[PDB]
Order: sequence, then C-alpha cells, then structure tokens
Amino acid sequence: MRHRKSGRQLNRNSSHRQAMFRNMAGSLVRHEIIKTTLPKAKELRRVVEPLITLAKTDSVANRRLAFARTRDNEIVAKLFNELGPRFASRAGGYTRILKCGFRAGDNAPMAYIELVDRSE
Amino acid sequence: MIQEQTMLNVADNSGARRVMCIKVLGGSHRRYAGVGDIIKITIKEAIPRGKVKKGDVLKAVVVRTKKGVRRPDGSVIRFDGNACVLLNNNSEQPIGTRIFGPVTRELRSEKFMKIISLAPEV
Amino acid sequence: AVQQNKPTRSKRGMRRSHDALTAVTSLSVDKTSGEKHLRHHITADGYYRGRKVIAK
Amino acid sequence: SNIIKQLEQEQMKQDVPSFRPGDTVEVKVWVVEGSKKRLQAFEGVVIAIRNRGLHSAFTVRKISNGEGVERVFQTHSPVVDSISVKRRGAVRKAKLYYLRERTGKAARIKERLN
Amino acid sequence: MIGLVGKKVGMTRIFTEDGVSIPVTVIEVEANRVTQVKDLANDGYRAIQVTTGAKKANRVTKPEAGHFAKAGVEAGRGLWEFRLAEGEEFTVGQSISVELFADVKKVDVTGTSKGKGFAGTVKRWNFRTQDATHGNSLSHRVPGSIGQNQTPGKVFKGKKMAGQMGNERVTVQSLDVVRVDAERNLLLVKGAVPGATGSDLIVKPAVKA
RNA sequence: AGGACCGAACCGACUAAUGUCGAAAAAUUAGCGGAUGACUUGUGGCUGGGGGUGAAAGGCCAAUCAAACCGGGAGAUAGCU
RNA sequence: ACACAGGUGGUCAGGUAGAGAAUACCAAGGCGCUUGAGAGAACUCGGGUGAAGGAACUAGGCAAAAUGGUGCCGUAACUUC
RNA sequence: AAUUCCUUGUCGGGUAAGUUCCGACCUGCACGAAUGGCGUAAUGAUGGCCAGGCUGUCUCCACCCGAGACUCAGUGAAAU
RNA sequence: CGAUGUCGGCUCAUCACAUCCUGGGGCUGAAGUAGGUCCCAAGGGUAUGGCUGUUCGCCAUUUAAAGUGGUACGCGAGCUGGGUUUAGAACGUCGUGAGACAGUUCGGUCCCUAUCUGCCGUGGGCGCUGGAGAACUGAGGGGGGCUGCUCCUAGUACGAGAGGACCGGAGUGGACGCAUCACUGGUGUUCGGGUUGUCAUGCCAAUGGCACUGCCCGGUAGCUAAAUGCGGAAGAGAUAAGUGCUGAAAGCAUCUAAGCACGAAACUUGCCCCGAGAUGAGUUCUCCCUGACCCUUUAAGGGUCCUGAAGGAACGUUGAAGACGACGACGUUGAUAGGCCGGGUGUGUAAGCGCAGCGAUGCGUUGAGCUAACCGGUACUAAUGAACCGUGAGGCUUAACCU
Repeated sequence: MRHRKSGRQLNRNSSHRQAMFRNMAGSLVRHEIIKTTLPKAKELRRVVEPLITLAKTDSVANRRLAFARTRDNEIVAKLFNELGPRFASRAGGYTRILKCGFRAGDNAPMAYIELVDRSE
Repeated sequence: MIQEQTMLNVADNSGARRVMCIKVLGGSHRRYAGVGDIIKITIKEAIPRGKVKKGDVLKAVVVRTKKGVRRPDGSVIRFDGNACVLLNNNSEQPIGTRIFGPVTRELRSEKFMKIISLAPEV
Repeated sequence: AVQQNKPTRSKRGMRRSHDALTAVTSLSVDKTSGEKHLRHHITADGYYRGRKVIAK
Repeated sequence: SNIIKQLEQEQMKQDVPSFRPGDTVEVKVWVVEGSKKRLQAFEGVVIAIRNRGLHSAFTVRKISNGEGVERVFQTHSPVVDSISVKRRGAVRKAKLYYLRERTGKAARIKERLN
Repeated sequence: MIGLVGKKVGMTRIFTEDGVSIPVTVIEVEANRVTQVKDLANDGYRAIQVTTGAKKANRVTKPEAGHFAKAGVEAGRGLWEFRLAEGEEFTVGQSISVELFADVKKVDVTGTSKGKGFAGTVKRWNFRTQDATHGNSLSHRVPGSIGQNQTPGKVFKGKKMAGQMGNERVTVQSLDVVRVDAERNLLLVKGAVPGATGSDLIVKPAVKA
C-alpha cells in the first residue's frame, strides 16, 4: 500500500531498472538535454543529482566512486572537470523538467530533462 | 510459545528426558502456553528408574521458553530451549526435587514457590 | 456467466453515459510567441513562459 | 520533530559506557522482592546493540549452568544500574548472532586491546 | 463534558521510577479558540464550536473569514462542535487550553484511522485462508460460499466481503491520561490513538466507566 | 562381461501446478524412469475392414476404432419427436 | 487452419572451471521473442524469507523443505554368497 | 487374508486415543496344491503402516520482488 | 430425463427455541453445599486431536458448554475427489458360458472472462427551487452484548460431624473484536559488508555485469503479528416466569376484576460508526450578486450586447489518500515534491598511502567510508499570470406586521 514509500518500479524488475538509469544518466551527461517520458524523467532526478553533488568535490576516491556507478571513463571525465565547476555554487537542483507533448504511438507523456546551465 | 505437539526438554530429576505436550489447559480453545501455565503432557523418553514411565499422562509447568517472556520495562529473557517441571495431576506439586538450569522470576506463585526454592538461578 | 435476455439499446446507451471526453479549455496563449500551448507545457516551437527554453 | 526529542532527551540517563557489540559486559540490574529492593548481576557477551536514542537497547548472551540465556535491556530504564565493561573483544560484525549456535570451542571471542 | 482538538505527534514510552515502561502517544493540544456558541433558544441545543491552528491568510477564504469575523477570532483549520453537558458556559472568543484535562483520569480519543484501501476479506474480517496446497486450485484467499441456496435465493445485507478498509473515523474509549503539560501544550495518554502521525484528533473525557 | 549402477544427448511420460473459448484439438514448468540394449532412429518396402497388427487394451490402423474413410442401394425404415 | 511457446534426419562445435556434448559466465556469430506508457488495489499465477512449535494439515508428508561432491575410515539383519 | 458376511471378531505390540498396520488364535459366511500352494535375497516413478531429519502443509498467516488485474492510447473477439 | 449434475470435508454462514453454557424464578423425599425437576428467556457463546472416505460413532484430553434441527440431508457458475458410478486388473462366491454380486481391493480429466437481480465498497448527474462555503440536528439503520478463576467478606449464615454460602467489592485471565508501531520480533530483490565461479575494464589493484537478490550475514522507513493498549458494562424505562400489596365479585378469602410496587445476557435506550436522496429533501452562522434593452401567445419566457461575483473546476508539485474517480496539503505573499546542508540510523576500520612479513595477511591514518522511504532547515529546480464554468436580487397566493 506504499505508505511513506519511495521509488518507482517503472514496470521493470530491479536490475533492469537500475541498469537503465546507469545508461540514462550517462546519456544525459554527454548531451546535457534529452527527451524522455515524464515519469522516467522524475526518477532520473534522484540519480544525476547525486553525481553532480559527487562532482562538487574532487578526489581519487570520488573518481572511483563515480566510476563505480555510471561505468564510463568518458562520462567521469566529462564529470569532475566541467560539470563540477559549472555547478560549484548551486545548492542542489541541477535539472530542469519541461513537459513537451505526447508520444504518438503509445500516448506517453514525454518531457525534456536538461541541466540548469546549458550555456552556449 | 508452547502449543500442542510441542516437544519439551525435562528440567527436574523426575526421570524423563523428552516429553510432548498435548493440551494447553486453562480456558476453551486457548492456543498458547507462557511460562507460568499448566499444560497436560505425555512422556516420550524416560530414564529406566525414574518416578514415571514412558506413556503416562500428567501435568507440567513450562519453566523455560525460547520465545521467553517480557518484563514490565520491555526487556525480554530468551532461553535456549523449552523446559518444563512435572506435576502431580491433582495436587500440582513437582515430582522430582533437583531442578536444573535457571528459571524465570515470573514463576513466583505460592503454588510454584517450592520450585522457586529448588531452582539454582534467578 | 452469460446474459439471459439481450439488453435493450436503451440500456446500452445508458451504459455509454460517462464516456464522453472532456474538452481541454486551458489553452494558455504564450506571452511572447503567442502559441496555443497547454498550461505547464512548452509550445510547438519550444517556447515557455516567454523564453526559448528548448534551445532548438 | 522537536516535540518528541525534547520530551525524550529529558529521560535518557547521560552516563552510558560506550561498549561495543562483542565486548564481555557485566550488567547490574535492580530486583524488587515485594518490599525489599535488591541488586542483581548479569555478565555475558554483548551480541546486539540497537540505537534509537531513548529507545536504545542492548542484548547480552550468558551461558548459564548448562544452556545459554539471552536477555535484552532497555538502556535508559531505571532497572539497569551499572553497565561495567569487562573486556574489549575484536569482532567484525555488528550483530553477533552466530553465537546462538557456536558454543564451546567457537564461542571464544578474540580480545582486542588496541 | 466538553473536549478539545489536538494533533497526533508520534508516540514514545515514559519510564516510571518503578521500571514500568509506559508507552504513550504525544498529542499537541493548541489553544482551542471557541468560535461560536449555539443555544436551545436559537438552534435547539446548547453547544459550542471551536477552532485550532492558523491557516494561511491568503488561503482562508471569504465566507469562512467572515464567519471568523463575527466571532472576532483568529482563523484556524476547520471547526469542531462540542455538545455542552447542561451547566458549563463559555463565551465567544474564550481560549480553551489543555488545562481543562488536568483533573481527569480517563479520556476518549476520536480519530481517523489509516487507509488500507481496497482490502481483502482476510485482511478485513480475518477470514481463514483455505488450504495452500492439497490440490487447492486458484483459491487461497477468496471468501468462498456467500449464501445458502434457492431458499433465500439472495445474499443477506451485511455480508462480510471485500471493500474499503480503514480511512474511517473511530474512537478508542477509556485511555488513561498520564501527564498533562500546559507549557508544551502536550497530552500524554496511555496506549495508541488512531490516525497517522500528524492527523487531527478529537479528545474528550471518558463518558464510559 | 553384464536385458549392471549414476547420469546428458535421445526416448518415455509417474506426481503436482498452470491451461481448460489455452501458446497448443494433450502442451508448458518443476522435479522423475530407461539411457550397450527385449534399445532408439533416418530411408525405402510388405500385411487391410470383419480384416490387418497386437509384450493382448480390445488397444492402433492419417485428430475419426465394438469396428476406418469415400461413393452407391438410399428419399432405407422410423407404432417415436 | 495462423507470422502458432509443439515436431523435424546428418555435419561442425572454441576459451575458463569442471570428470563431461552437465552446468555457470563468455568467443565466433546471431538476437532483445511485432503492442506500449503509467499505476503499484482486492484476488490469481511464478518465486524469496520467516519469530515459536514441527505432520498437530490432509483421503495420504500432495507439494515444498532437506539430503546431495571428492578422498579416507567404517558398515547390520538377511542372503541364491 | 487383494478372499472373513456377522465385525471395528478376540488377545498381544505400537499410540495420550489406532475401523488402517505387524504378530497370534481358528467358527476358513464362501483358502488350497501348475485356474499352481507356501516362503523367498535382490529389484520396483507399486498398495498400506511407523520413526528420525526437514520444512509455511498447519496453528495463523505476515511482508517483499516480478506477470496480469486497474487507468490512458491503438486494434478488437466469444459462448449466449 | 432437447440434463435440477455429485457423499463427506473445507471456507463462509443465517434462522428457529422443543435451551447445552451463562441469566432470572417456583417446588421437593432441597439442612448446607452441590444437584434434581419445571417454567420464563434467543442476546452472545457453543473444542483440539486418534482410527474411518464417512455423516455417525467409539476413544483420549479439555472446557462455563463442547445443544437439537431448518436452510435442494445449506454452501462444488467458491476449492477438494477420499467415498461413490465409466473403460484396466485381481480374490472369493454364483453361472456350462458371456457376465453377475446382502461383496472388497489397488489406479483413474471436476469446464465457464458475470448481462440482470443480490451484496460489499466507491463516484458521476440532477434535484433540494437565488447561488455558494462550512458546522450540526436527527428520522432511521448497523455494530457491539461470552465468561473462567483467586482473594476480601468468611471459613461467617447453616450443620450431627464432614463440609460449607448467598449477597456485595476487587484483582487477574482465555476466546473475540477495534486500534496502533513506543517496545519485543518478521520482512525489507531501492542500504552496507563478506564471498565462490567467470567475463570485461589493456594488466595488477580497485570496481562493475551475470549465475533464483548468484549464494548469504545484518538492517532504516513502512506494512505487520506472535507485540502493545482499549472495549463488553453500569444505569434508566417498560416487561416474562415469578413475588407481592391493598382488595370486591364471593361480608370471609383471594397477586386482580379497579389500582399500585418490584422483577432477566431478553425488549426500547444508554456506548461507537453511518446518516437530510429522511423528495416530509431540516437548522444555524457567513460571504456574493441590486445591467441598458428589444420581443411576443405582457410568458416564473426567450433573444442582443454589456458585466460576469462569492466560489468552483481544470492544469501542476503531491500525500502515512487512493484500483479509476474521490478525498487532504500547497501552487512562489510558496517549504508541496525532488535536490542540497546538518543530524540520525544501519553496515563495521573505504580507497590511496606508509611499516612489518617469503607470502597469504595483519597494524597505523580510521568508529572510517558509504548511507533507501526517517527528522530539522534551505526556494537551488519544478508548481506561470490568468483564463474557462458559475450571474445580474430571487414565482404566485394568503396572512400577520409598517407607509
């Protein structure tokens, strides 16, 4: 009855649920903005935010930890070098959620998740 | 918690080794026996010279419980096993004299004060 | 587990009572581009609250 | 909230010895005998410690004459009296439940003293 | 006798010097401000209407604030009525506090229980499960037979079957009050009152023996 | 050496659940029996309806078996509906 | 009868562990099974865990649980030895 | 007794309690010697009984992870 | 007989009273106690196991009692299939045989997505007559109603002794029911750690994937019981059996015909929940609305433009709320959710580095590192204004109050 319960299943078993966020987070970091379904977007907010908070500091331990999850040398180098200093001042809240339209083919409510900055 | 078909380790010099409960007394359809209750038992394993013999019916008081009891502060006392002390089926007095192992404080009734004196600990 | 006599077309219609869709009636016109976007939804071009939000 | 914690902090006795789950501890506890109030001793291994502030508690396993006896205690109760530690053991786990079935030989906890 | 409206804020245990751990709920009972008094003359019964808390000014609306305006009392979250016991008299604007309960020994708490939602009969009425195995097919927790046969040819009103469980107003009677704090606006009653932590409760003295 | 043992491929089909307008006009899942032999299997032949074959039930003979299927006598006869 | 969880003879068949064509993870190579998105009720199906007791359940230990390997030691009644 | 109607025969063992089970008696309703009789090691997805081990079978269910169920979008049956 | 489809058990029941227990009384060859018998009384309660397929029944042990029956010998579009009736097979008996049976013995397919009525829950529409926001009244309805034991009285009343109260008070329990996680525990495939096999990260190291969460040891919040609190009731009114009182018919007498007073878990309330769709549609408090006009059968009318309020809904963050609706909080004048900061809790001494050891490994830095839902703060991010719906003074008649 999920009283005071967190998380979302997203109609998947745990392992697949976890592994797709490992992929979705790195997909975000490399592109800084992605289009996805709204409930998936809200659950992504509890994943990338820890990483940007992990990149607000810097060490060898954090470099291994942010490599422990997310399993990518490219992303971890994209992290800890640009995204960290770019978000050095913000106290949390590094993502924006913009609700786009409706995915015609499953009628899913899609949305845009991007970084706050995205300065070009 | 002791119930029907529960094997009990004997805890006196009455002359048994293993006993099995059959019927928790005291009230219609009572399903459980705590540390200070009378149960009806049978004898399933006895020493060859004891006061009782294999295949009799009599009563006991379950003195040790793996579930244990709860003290009024919330503390519990959980033993390792389930032990009983045999009775006299009419007079409720214990058969054997020497009682092994510790007993709880809550057995302190006037009708079990004999057992309290014979126990070594607590 | 089946019917006994076929339901009348009248009884058929009454079951279709609560099936009409609800109209939107919430099309907020954007402040700058002026598109007919839904509330809390970006426009067709990617404007929201008077801002090129999508950068696309 | 602040309401419960204010109401709880004025109940915890502020003199707990910091023991560790795996240290042999003697616990002294009150016992009332109708009118006569007496003190009672208890010394075993601390196999489980639970922290909840006021509801913090600890369990002590003592092998009595023949068999083991396990007993928990409300740390902040007036029933406990003195929780004098006896020996700093060296164990890895936080709850020592394997001592429920490892008696005799394996029941030797390794003393720490570091 | 009249009562008050509190808010269930967790529960805990109070150790006595006798070593008796007494579990108690903590209820913050704020200043019950009497809004409006009804009478046998105007209405047909003598009772008062109270309020507690303070809603946001821009949130509280026109009719209710105008209702609060004639009473001249600061706004709270909703109202509650309390039947008088023929002889006690309080006027509009009087601030009833928790000091009323510093004489009583047993109270009654009216609360709104947790909502379990659509709960099965096993959880609702404690029906017995039918056998997990021994060939039992597709039927473990269903109720089973619900009628007799052709003689009644129907199902009697009041069959215990599945439905919405909880989320319904109940009342635990005769809870021993332990300690009545005024300065913290706290009330420590023995036991466990209904509702989740943070919900609102109607507390009143024990009408029962 | 074994109509030997344990056990995959292969073969068979004892127990239970699911299914029962099913995924399927007898299957799936979980465990089971045989598994160098009276074994199993690919290809091609020979035996036919009151007959064929049968480690024998009266089982199988193209989803059909107290007697196949197709056509004919035949619009059989029907004190019954 | 279908873009059907079934059936279909022969050859090839590597790396690590392993007795092994078992099994586990992978190579070569081939695929994600042709409706999805959310929700996280009752109840059903496939499973994981369990305080204390332990067949008291039931037609019946049905099902689950458990035992399970290698080396060495040791091994009864009975027997066609 | 795979056979025994009377019948759950009677006695003994097992059980706190045993219409089933094992041993025995003999009045074999209506066993019997290749329509084979009486035993028999081994063997058996064989019928019945008991014990240890082990457990959610049960006392009494409790919680959790997935597939449906439920809502939205597309397609769209059936017995009756 | 163009199908009402099964014996018993299981789950789940309801009603009757010819009453098993509890309650109230009468009489005795009822001393007391404890029983016997009869009358009144249906509210709640009314075993667990062994053998049998069994209903039944016998037995064991309890309990205050383990009541008799109706309900298609209740219940199989709810489960089971043991019994019993399918095709296999065997024993005995009967028959020449095919087969049969006052017979028993192993094995052996239990189909159905609910239209309607019904029932348990939950909403939409309109009405309630000016509309809207809340708080209650209370018709009526449902739930609930069991009791053991010990002590005080008292070892008193009574008794030949042995025994042994009533009545009233209090404590402590079994079953059941409601409620809640503070404690004791369960689970916790989103939290920490160990470890077997193997693949990849170019290697070692450190991690990650898969093998039922790979196998497991612990474990927060929730949910939850075996856990922890609470309840049955008293009392009131009118009564049954029954006890009476004062009293005629019938000078007496008589519980009764007049009248009058007691008298049960029974009955109507008291206690808790639902409840104004109770169309007889209630009451009180509060807020909002006081437009120009054409028109016709001058109608409680429609139409045109002007105004569209209180408030509501939608949308959005959401919730110890929830299947969907609905319901509760908030929507920047903002702490609703995420994130963040600190704390707590849980797991047990991270990684890297340095020393000793042949090495596995161990010690120091380090009660570290990492922490899911929990608690206190913080607008960093997302809840954008406004729009849409909702109107413009509330018919007629009569009467009483004021020009």
